Amino acid sequence: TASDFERLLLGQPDSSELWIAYMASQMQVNDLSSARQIAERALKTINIREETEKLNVWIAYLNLEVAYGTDETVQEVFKRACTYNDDREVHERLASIYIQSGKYKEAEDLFEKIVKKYGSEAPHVWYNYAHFLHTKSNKPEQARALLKRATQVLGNTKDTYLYLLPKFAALEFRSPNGDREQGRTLFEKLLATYPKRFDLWNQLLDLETSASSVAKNPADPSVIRDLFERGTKVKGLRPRQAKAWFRRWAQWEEKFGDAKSREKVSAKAQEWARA
Amino acid sequence: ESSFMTLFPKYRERYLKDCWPLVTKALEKHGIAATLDIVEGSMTVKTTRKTYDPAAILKARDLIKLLARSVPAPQALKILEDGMACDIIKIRSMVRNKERFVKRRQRLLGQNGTTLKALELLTQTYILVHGNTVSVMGGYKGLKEVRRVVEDTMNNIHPIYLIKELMIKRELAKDPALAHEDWSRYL
Amino acid sequence: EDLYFLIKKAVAVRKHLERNRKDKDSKFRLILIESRIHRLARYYKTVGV
Amino acid sequence: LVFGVARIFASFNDTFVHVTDLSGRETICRVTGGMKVKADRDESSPYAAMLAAQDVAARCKELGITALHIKIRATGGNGTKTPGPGAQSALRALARSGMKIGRIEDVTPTPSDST
RNA sequence: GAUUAAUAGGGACAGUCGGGGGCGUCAGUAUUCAAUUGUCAGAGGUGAAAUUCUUGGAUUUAUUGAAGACUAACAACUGCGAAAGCAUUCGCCAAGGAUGUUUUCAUUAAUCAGGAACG
Repeated sequence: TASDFERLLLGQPDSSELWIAYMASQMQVNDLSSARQIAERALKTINIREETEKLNVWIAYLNLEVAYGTDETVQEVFKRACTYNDDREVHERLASIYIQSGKYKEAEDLFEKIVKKYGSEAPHVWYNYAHFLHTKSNKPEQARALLKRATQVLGNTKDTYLYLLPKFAALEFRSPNGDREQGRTLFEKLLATYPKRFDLWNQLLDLETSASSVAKNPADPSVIRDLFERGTKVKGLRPRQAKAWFRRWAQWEEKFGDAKSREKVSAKAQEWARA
Repeated sequence: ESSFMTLFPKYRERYLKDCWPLVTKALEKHGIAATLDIVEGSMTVKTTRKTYDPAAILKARDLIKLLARSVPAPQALKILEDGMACDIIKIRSMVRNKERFVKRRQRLLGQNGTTLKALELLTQTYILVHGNTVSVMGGYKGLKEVRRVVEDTMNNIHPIYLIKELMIKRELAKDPALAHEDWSRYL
Repeated sequence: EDLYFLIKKAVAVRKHLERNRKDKDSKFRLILIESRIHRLARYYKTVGV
Repeated sequence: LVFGVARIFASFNDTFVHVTDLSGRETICRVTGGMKVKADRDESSPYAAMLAAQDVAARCKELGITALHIKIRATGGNGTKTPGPGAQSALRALARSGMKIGRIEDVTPTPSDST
């Protein structure tokens, strides 16, 4: 009851989860105006340093304005939420909220807004938008076009360039509408422009030995073996990383079941250690 | 009739008046009229129809721009030469730090101007130091070279290194048997 | 009171640090106003308040 | 009295003379320092510029324009704002090959950003 | 029952000031990438050169689309911030300096071992 809620609030005023419980009881009693009243009571009486509780009240109120509210109230609370909190984070929360609510057209408008406003420094916004694209909008050509757009918007430093290119490629590998063949394109281009980057070689190795063809969920042992051969032939290997890659190959061939390839891995590890 | 014009300040205005008859009679020799405003501070050139040479208008524009750049009148009329031309190097945008900017511009000056005179003679060039801006004149090769010099000074490799490089440039260009290699082994 | 106006200016700069916790010069203004609060609150708690 | 636009891009290691139409879309003629003397050191030379200027002057008078309004620029991105001896000797050689000029305007891409 | 009101305090108010901070907004070029045309033999470097791009058209000429970056000339023997440092329009959020006041508690003051915020 409301008196029970007020007693637990005078006990714990900063408690956003109880705040959302009280206004959620107000959703169940349909008094959305008193729900707004409770939400702004949280926004006032929740203390200054509790940013996570503030953003919890905020994103709950955004859920209200998208579910039962209208366009004008959701845009004014979006403005107030970015005025009093982080713009990028409230934008991403409204984006995931649109993803959950199915409102995919205005979701796309918010996505182009946030890649305009905050694609300059966030790589994760392009990651989430390519996730949307390889999911329900189903435009992988638009996804790779916006990847080229991302290479336009960003600089060419190691983190942004050589992290959005493999994260996009991982999305290609993990989405059935994403074509792990195009993921292999992206990874081959990565290891072409930087063949010395054995952690990136390793990440390609993890991605192929994991669920590559999510349309039917195996790996592919032929190209597994070939890429492992290329990882053996590439120059620059320290013996620790070489032993780790031989161990990874042995582990995958145990998961496969081919003892012939297992003893091949052992013999080739021996002749590699011979130096 | 085609005009060029810019604006000078009053602390330059006095010297512009008391050096102007030299300037306007040299432009009379080049066949181009020129006037000075006093209530506003502008110099107005205009190509007459008796301009025998075409480049008179552009060289008069660079001339009046250097008069605005507060260079002395004899060198400012030495710009009238065929191969003589100016250049500018702004260095306040290149050095972000104020005290480091002051220190590196003083390092460019050197002790009593011996460094700038050594550069002047090594490149047959002219140097002026107007705060954040670098006015320079002379042959185009000297110009390219002294622009390299000022960006290396703001990059804080020392002008004694630079002058050593230029003297090696000079002698390795004067001997003819060595005429074409990458001589960075000698630098 | 003077302490009342000081703690008023203090809660104003606290709520602006809530608006943006990235303003470190304003956080420095917070540390100076809280030092003044500590000093004058002790010096006027000694008198009996 | 036909008019045209003669654009000039004279550096210290090459010189360009590139006449385009009055709007600046239909390239009438273009000749360089290497289509001139073709010596990679004298590729920006007043003499190569004289040769280039006579070539463009002959071809534009053959098309019958006989009057220009010269645009002049240099490496306005990062380097100097000052054009080349090719531009000097080219303007001299043009108006001493004989065509008359109205106004001349040197338009150079100044950055408000450089670094 | 309660002093001079301090030519030390702090505050309050009013007109101000600040390329002071943070956040959003408006431009400005220029660079790169993409497209379109006119291209049409080199271009691009250098002290000379080479690498490189170049009949699929480079370099060039113009027009757009995208991008990030910074804010020229004004710009200083200046100004602001304790310092790093600080230069586009506009707006907000607080704070800070100086001035004045017919404004107050009347020692609250000064210094730094320990320690703590910003590079």
